[PDB]
Amino acid sequence: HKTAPPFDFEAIPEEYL
Amino acid sequence: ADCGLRPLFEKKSLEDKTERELLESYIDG
Amino acid sequence: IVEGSDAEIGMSPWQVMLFRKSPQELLCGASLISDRWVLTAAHCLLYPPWDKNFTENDLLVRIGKHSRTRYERNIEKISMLEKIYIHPRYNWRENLDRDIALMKLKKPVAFSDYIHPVCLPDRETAASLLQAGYKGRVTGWGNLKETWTANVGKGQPSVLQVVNLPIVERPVCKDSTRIRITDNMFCAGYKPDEGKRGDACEGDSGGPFVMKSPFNNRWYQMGIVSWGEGCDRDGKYGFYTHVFRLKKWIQKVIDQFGE
Repeated sequence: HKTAPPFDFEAIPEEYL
Repeated sequence: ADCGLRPLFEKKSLEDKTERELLESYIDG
Repeated sequence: IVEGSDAEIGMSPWQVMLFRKSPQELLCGASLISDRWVLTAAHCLLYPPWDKNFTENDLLVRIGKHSRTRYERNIEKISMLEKIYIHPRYNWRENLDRDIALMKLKKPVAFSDYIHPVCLPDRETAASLLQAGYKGRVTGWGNLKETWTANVGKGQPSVLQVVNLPIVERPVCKDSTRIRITDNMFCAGYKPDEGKRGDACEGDSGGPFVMKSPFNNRWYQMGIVSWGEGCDRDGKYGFYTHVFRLKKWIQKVIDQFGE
């Protein structure tokens, strides 16, 4: 939805803590 | 039913830097 | 948010990031209204003229965030989606009437200092607060200006942004645009004359327009950021989904499918 740069977001693990 | 009360602001008795602006708008005009 | 400022941490603990998995991007804003339910705009999830129809598996909700891009290990919670519920009379064909959607999280999120739900208004509160001149607050990680204006790089904010805006009289909203404005929309923003500025912008949509009740000190979500003609232009105002008008639909959905 029209809002970002390249390689912008830190990766998100699968944590439940 | 505990909605709308911010742990870091209303629950502690602290105001954020601009909520005053909102209340002034309800009273002044 | 245009002409806003960095949110204080925990200032808006119902703020939700609607995050696209692949390619990774901020889709929209959203709001936490209970431990299993998130509220947003329908146009964020469904708009066929741009071939847009997101399924539950395409997205993640990220709550408790302050930073736009970082994984905030000690604050944020990531949840998957169980079901999207769009307003069945959502009118994408013409003017985004009843631009409202609900999302059921697969598992209930635990509340925290950084994660806490907003209230939905009742009739009294709506009658009291939704008045021309009265200010609400809008927050999001959308753009800092219209794209391809001013300076490109400094377009996306580092941290969540907040701005306060006054509700505008219906006649001025109507006279400000050619689009058919309905009673499921209201509008907000300063007038050219009023010498202050500010607006939602691309990426903030679907997020909350909130007002603090002086009767009980609670924040109520009165609107959902819906549409505008550019961001922060003189004589233009942001338009917001009137959450109270559609509250009966929200409760119908939650009572039926909330386990």
